[PDB]
Amino acid sequence: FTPPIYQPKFKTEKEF
Amino acid sequence: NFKRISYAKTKTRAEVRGGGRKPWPQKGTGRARHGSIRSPLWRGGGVAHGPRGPTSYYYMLPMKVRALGLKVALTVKLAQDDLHIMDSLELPTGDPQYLTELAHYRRWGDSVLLVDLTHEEMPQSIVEATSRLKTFNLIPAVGLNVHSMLKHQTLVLTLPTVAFLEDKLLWQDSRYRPLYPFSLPYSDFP
Amino acid sequence: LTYFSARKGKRKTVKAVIDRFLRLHCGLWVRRKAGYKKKLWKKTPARKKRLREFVFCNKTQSKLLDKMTTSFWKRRNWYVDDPYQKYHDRTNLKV
Amino acid sequence: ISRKWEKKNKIVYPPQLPGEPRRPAEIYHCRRQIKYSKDKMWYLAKLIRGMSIDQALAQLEFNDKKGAKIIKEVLLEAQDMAVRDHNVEFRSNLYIAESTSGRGQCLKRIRYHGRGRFGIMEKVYCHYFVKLVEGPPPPPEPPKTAVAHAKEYIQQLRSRTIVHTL
Amino acid sequence: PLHKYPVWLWKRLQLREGICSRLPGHYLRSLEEERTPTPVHYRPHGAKFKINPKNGQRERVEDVPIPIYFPPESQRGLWGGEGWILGQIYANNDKLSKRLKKVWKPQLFEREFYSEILDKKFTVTVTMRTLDLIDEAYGLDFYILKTPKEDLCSKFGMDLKRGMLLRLARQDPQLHPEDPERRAAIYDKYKEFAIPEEEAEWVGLTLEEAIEKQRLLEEKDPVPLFKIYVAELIQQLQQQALS
Amino acid sequence: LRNRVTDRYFRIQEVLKHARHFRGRKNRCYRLAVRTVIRAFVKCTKARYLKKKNMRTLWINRITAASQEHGLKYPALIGNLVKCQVELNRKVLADLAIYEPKTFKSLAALASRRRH
Amino acid sequence: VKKGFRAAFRFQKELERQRLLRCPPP
Amino acid sequence: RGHKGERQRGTRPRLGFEGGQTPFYIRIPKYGFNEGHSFRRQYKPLSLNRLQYLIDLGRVDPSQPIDLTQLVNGRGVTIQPLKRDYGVQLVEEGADTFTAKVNIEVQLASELAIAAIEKNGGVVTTAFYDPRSLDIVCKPVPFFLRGQ
Amino acid sequence: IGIRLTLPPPKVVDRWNEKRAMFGVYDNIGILGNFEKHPKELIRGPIWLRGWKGNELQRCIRKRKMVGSRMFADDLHNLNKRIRYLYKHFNRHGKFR
RNA sequence: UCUCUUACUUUUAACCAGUGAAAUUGACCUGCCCGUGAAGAGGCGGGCAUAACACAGCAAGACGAGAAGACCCUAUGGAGCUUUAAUUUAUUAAUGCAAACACCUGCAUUAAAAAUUUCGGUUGGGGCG
RNA sequence: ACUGAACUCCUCACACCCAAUUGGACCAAUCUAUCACCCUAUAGAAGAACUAAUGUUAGUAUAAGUAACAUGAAAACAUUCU
RNA sequence: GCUAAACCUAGCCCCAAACCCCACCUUACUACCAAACCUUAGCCAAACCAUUUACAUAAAGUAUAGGCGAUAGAAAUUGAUGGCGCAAUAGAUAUAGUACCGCAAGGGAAAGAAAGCAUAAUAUAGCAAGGACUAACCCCUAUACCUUCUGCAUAAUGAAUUAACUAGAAAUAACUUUGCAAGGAGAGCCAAAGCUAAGACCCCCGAAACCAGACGAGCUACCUAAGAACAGCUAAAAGAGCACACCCGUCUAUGUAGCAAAAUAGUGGGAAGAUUUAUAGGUAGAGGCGACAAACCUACCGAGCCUGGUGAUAGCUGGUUGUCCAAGAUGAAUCUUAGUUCAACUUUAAAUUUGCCCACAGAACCCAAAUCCCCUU
Ligand SMILES: [Mg+2]
Ligand SMILES: [Mg+2]
Ligand SMILES: [Mg+2]
Ligand SMILES: [Mg+2]
Ligand SMILES: [Mg+2]
Ligand SMILES: [Mg+2]
Ligand SMILES: [Mg+2]
Ligand SMILES: [Mg+2]
Ligand SMILES: [Mg+2]
Ligand SMILES: [Mg+2]
Ligand SMILES: [Mg+2]
Ligand SMILES: [Mg+2]
Ligand SMILES: [Mg+2]
Ligand SMILES: [Mg+2]
Ligand SMILES: [Mg+2]
Ligand SMILES: [Mg+2]
Ligand SMILES: [Mg+2]
Ligand SMILES: [Mg+2]
Ligand SMILES: [Mg+2]
Ligand SMILES: [Mg+2]
Ligand SMILES: [Mg+2]
Ligand SMILES: [Mg+2]
Ligand SMILES: [Mg+2]
Ligand SMILES: [Mg+2]
Ligand SMILES: [Mg+2]
Ligand SMILES: [Mg+2]
Ligand SMILES: [Mg+2]
Ligand SMILES: [Mg+2]
Ligand SMILES: [Mg+2]
Ligand SMILES: [Mg+2]
Ligand SMILES: [Mg+2]
Ligand SMILES: [Mg+2]
Ligand SMILES: [Mg+2]
Ligand SMILES: [Mg+2]
Ligand SMILES: [Mg+2]
Ligand SMILES: [Mg+2]
Repeated sequence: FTPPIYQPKFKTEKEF
Repeated sequence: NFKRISYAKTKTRAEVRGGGRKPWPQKGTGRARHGSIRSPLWRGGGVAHGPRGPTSYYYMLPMKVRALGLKVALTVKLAQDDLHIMDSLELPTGDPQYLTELAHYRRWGDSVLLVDLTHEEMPQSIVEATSRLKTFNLIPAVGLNVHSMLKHQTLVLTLPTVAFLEDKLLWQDSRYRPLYPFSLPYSDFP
Repeated sequence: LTYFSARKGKRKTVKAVIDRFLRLHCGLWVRRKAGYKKKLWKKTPARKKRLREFVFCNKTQSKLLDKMTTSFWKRRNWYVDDPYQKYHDRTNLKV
Repeated sequence: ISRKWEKKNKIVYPPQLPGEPRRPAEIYHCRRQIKYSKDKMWYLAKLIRGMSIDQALAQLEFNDKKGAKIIKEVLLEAQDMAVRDHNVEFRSNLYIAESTSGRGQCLKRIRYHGRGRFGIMEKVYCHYFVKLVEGPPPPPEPPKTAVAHAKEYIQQLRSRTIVHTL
Repeated sequence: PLHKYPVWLWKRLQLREGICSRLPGHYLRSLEEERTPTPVHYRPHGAKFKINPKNGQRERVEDVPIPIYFPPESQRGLWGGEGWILGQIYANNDKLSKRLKKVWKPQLFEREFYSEILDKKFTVTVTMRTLDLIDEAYGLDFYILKTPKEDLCSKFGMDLKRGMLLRLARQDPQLHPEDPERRAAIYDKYKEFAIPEEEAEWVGLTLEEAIEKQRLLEEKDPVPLFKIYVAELIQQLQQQALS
Repeated sequence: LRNRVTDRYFRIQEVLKHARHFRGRKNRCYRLAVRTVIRAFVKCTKARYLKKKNMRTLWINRITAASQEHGLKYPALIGNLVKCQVELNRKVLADLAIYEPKTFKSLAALASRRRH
Repeated sequence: VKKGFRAAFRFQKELERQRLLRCPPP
Repeated sequence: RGHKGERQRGTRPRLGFEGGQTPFYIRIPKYGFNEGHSFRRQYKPLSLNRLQYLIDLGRVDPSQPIDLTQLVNGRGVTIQPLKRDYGVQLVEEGADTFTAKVNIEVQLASELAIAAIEKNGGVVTTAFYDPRSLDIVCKPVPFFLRGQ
Repeated sequence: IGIRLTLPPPKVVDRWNEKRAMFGVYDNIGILGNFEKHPKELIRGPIWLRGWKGNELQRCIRKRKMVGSRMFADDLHNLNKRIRYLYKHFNRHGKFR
């Protein structure tokens, strides 16, 4: 088993 | 180049901040293998072969070769009619405009390298005239060099400077092997 | 060998070479034959004579030794009564 | 970003000579950053291309897609500004010369998947552009008849040369 | 960047600043000066040169001291410069064998010593080397007063040294009271080691102890400015009255 | 970034201009365009042999048609013209077949006569 | 920004050529 | 760099390694060719040819005693005390054409060189110098600047 | 798109400022001044490479030797690591032996 | 469960409206048969077929997609385990000898516990080399 | 018989079809010296060139407008009902 | 015409110089009750590994040391403010040690001023082009690229695509060009034409690991302290029966980027005990804990995690970026056959003089094809 890797939250929380 | 010391330096992957841990395991992730986030392949990683530290470019041509270069420069100026011998650098006035107009009238180049024997004995008038000029540069005899001789279109020498240069440059011919640095005492060397 | 020492940054000499080979200044390397002191009782006189001889090295062997030693070992040495003084130079060598 | 569509309304042509056909009026309008996929908007834009303003409004009023209401608002605004500012005499004398959808500036959001894995959602935005040209809608291109189509064939036959020779 | 000074000179620079600067000169010199301790755990070379048998040439020889570890218990005792040897050995004393960590420890004894200058008996953990050194010095007091700080290598030893030196400097009558003849005899016997009391006060003090001593010496509750201004006003009024 | 390439735009354009008439992403994406442009240039080079090969085949076909119009076969025509020392080549013979039918008729008659 | 002037000037020349082709002067 | 293997990887073995076979420079027995080399005394040769040449060109004055200092000052010989040079050895080469009357001090002298020197009416003496004295003699001015 | 769309601001170089005008003066201080001063003494730069040149490994060894005691802690650690790495590279890697 | 499956309901489904991913992806203008070929062809040879496009199904092929799969072999690559593999006893436990007059230091010997390190090559499928 | 190559001939021109490796002639862009002062020249330098590392970062595609997700009903929007 | 493209200073790099109110150790930021010091190891090199290696100049890589081997290596003595830097994927990680991730140690950002589509879907046939053509297609020719291989369209590897970034660092000895020349060199060094100076030449990413020092027992294993829960029926003081809560996880189906990095539905085992469970505390990495399953110790435990040594090492895989021309192809040893060294071959430059082909003559007794050798040519 290989653990999942989470991408940094800032990338997907951006707003205009 | 011999005076050159380039201060360009980059960080190798060792010196870039962080990058200790393996970003993700070898296997199973489906991603490329990596060992640190600061390897050259990564954005923000180290530079694989960059400029490394302050680097000197120092090297010495044989002093005979350098003296020969001075001689060749002098011969070239004389042969190309860019060399002018003055009895002295004394000027009627310390006004730079007088010096520029004199050069223009005598059809000297846009740039003139005036040479006088020693720093202390240089006439005050010429010192004042050349202190305010950019293309008329006044140097002592000990400062003469190929680079400035070439940079300046015309070379102005005084008679004492000519004698001094002849002596110093001809001495390189007809000298022994150095037994020790010429700064040390010799039987006949000032 | 060490191309750049950690203390001086210089090239080092492989002292195993110095303990085994003589360099003649011209560029030749002299050596003893291997086994010249081993089990002589079972070697024929001709073989012993061949083994007791000082022998030159190949061009490639000489090049290897030159690489493995530094320029100090490749200088002119004016020793008092060097047995190899005459051999230090070549004579009548065409190419 | 680009905002050339807005500028297209500000170009002033030289006054026309009396012995010159009356230049039809042209009104460019746009709505930017619509919360709608440009791919879905494209169908509405294509639907109303080349139709009269009234016909386009009628078609959009009875369309179930969300983009239809937005396009209708844009068309009504375009009609209003055509009358007020572009010297269009009749409101209805306008046809959709150009209507297209463009990509907008989108936002990235995370979609959580089932095993600690995820996807990147795109909060998609679209632009919508219209050009309204004054005059009746140009007639639809007539289907080519057998006569014309055989005429084309015979022209191709006559065009034949003796290739690779003197 | 680069530091203006080498990092190894930072302690000396600090000594030249602050209270450490106000410390007395003789104590600062005692700290600064460093002398190699007497060889204890190694046999020193006889001479500075030696004919090495391999090539028969005269080669310089140096005495490189063995690092000695002194556990804090030694500071409470008198080990005659002896300590722990924390080193390594080759199993069976052949370099081609395994290399093993080895600690050599001194044999420590508990002994009672009488100090003439202090007129006190001390029970001190000691080594046979220390006993031999005491014998060579002809007594504990002589050993303490002769052996320098480096050779003594004991905070207790240096405290004994300071006590004895202070006793000698003050000629303290507390040494055998009501026996002035005996006290004079002792002081005469140990006369050669006497030093000024101002110096005997700072013998064997660590840097922190010296700093605390200096701070205590130079701590003064600030004088109220009332007193200073009254003195100034009286002085000025005296000058005005005179003029 | 002491030295950075500043011409990459023009280096890319040099290749892309040759791919602008391709299909799909081969005319836009340099990675794909460059491979196809190299293939296009290699084909262009190798096609100079096939052009000459096909022209002669075309000439032979046309000469065969023209000679069959007169009862000759191409081998007979060519061989008999050679034997009569007429050194007209196949390009010229095809041109004559197309544009000078009476001259080609004369040559075919000459070839048949020589044959007989 | 990349230091240099020649690439920028080349691009300006290409832009000028394209402009002349698209809107050739009368 | 080639294709794969240690040579493309940049990790080929050290110089003199022969792939595991006992290397040539190790399979040859040790012999005392250079034993004590750094303690052997070395004497720079001074042929009578060279001496006559120097005298003829006036770089060595025969009217005064000729010692190692005069030879070095005339640049007739280069002494390297640091390289275990113990001085100058006279060499018979050029004896048959030596015609100079000279008082020369050297460290070694061949019998024939002595014969030539003496036949021309001169005197030759072999004088020893320890490394320190030799350094001072060869380069006196630096020594005088040492202030000792 | 890796091309700037505007010409960069003009770069004006004064070929006759004092530095350029007097460049090279006293490069012959020795041969024209009785060798009192060597030209390398005219070199202004790091103390450990004034009048000296070497590859990176030699430069790092010299830097550590001459100013190593004055270096900051992490700079000195980086220098020691660099010397170790360069030793390994120059003495164990390479096409030639 | 099956012979032997059927009917209905819900979910799913499909259409409409809203919102909107993931693996994947050299480019693809992406047919069938036989033959060939790095030995299994959409792409090569010979034949056959062949306007262009959605939508829904299927899972025969794309040696289909997922983890530099599973299994096997190699590396003077690791690591674990066991020992009558090799090397040690630093450390403890015993003793002995000195050393201090129970405790402790040094030196030996024997153990316990461990520690470090290695696993030559060529051949051999039903062996015992 | 003819057809049939990059063989050969013909008109013109020629350094212009191997892996690893090796020799050589040029050279983009950048900086420096000195020029030019227009967008270059002669030189000195160097983080000096990317169709390829399950390369790094960013953008945008494909799969795909697909998989998937969501609001019990009416109403006076008070409320009632299931 | 959309998305976008671009920009220049925010700062940074390398040198030089200079030596730089109140609250808070209790659960930190809470007004106020009776004790420090102690060899680094190991990776790595030795092609394993075990001793060993691996934490001014000149003398000199010399003396010395060394499984005398890899390699290590003196001293006597000598005396010594600037930028051919970066310019927002660069330069500091830095707008910030912030956001965010982690229990913790710890890790640690981003950013400011073309591609993809649409205008305009599509036409028989096919690496998508080329030769062409009046003409887009129709005709004819044409088995993507890279890498790895004896040999790849290969149904072997890699690649969706664009932009940016991303990989040859140096000595010994040569050769070339200068200088001077039996001397050269700005002490030391070399010298039987040498010496001095310059020019040219030695990559990137990737393990599993090992060791040092921290951090972890809010999960889980076990334990300590003091708590709590266990309906109903049957039975009577039960490691009792049935069976709720509760705990578990037998079997089946579903799910398999899922509701879920182990779930759902049903079914099932225990359910007053060796039970379950809240709270706080303890045991720590060659260690703990273990009703031994190599189980568990913060989702990936045959030995945790983080930082450092560390740019570990990799004879192994992958990658290695302008143009053009030229020469260029199949034995020995080796813990060695996935490698290397020598040879052979190969390339360059140089010297001078024979080289290949080659008939006649010639080359063995024992018991065929050919080959070797060389006058001529
Ligand atoms: Mg690091
Ligand atoms: Mg950085
Ligand atoms: Mg989750
Ligand atoms: Mg490769
Ligand atoms: Mg190989
Ligand atoms: Mg829908
Ligand atoms: Mg088939
Ligand atoms: Mg296929
Ligand atoms: Mg379908
Ligand atoms: Mg595999
Ligand atoms: Mg032909
Ligand atoms: Mg040909
Ligand atoms: Mg680069
Ligand atoms: Mg690119
Ligand atoms: Mg890539
Ligand atoms: Mg879509
Ligand atoms: Mg689908
Ligand atoms: Mg659905
Ligand atoms: Mg090893
Ligand atoms: Mg010294
Ligand atoms: Mg940054
Ligand atoms: Mg575009
Ligand atoms: Mg493939
Ligand atoms: Mg493979
Ligand atoms: Mg792929
Ligand atoms: Mg707990
Ligand atoms: Mg109950
Ligand atoms: Mg029960
Ligand atoms: Mg249990
Ligand atoms: Mg078991
Ligand atoms: Mg098991
Ligand atoms: Mg874990
Ligand atoms: Mg590596
Ligand atoms: Mg060729
Ligand atoms: Mg072996
Ligand atoms: Mg191998």
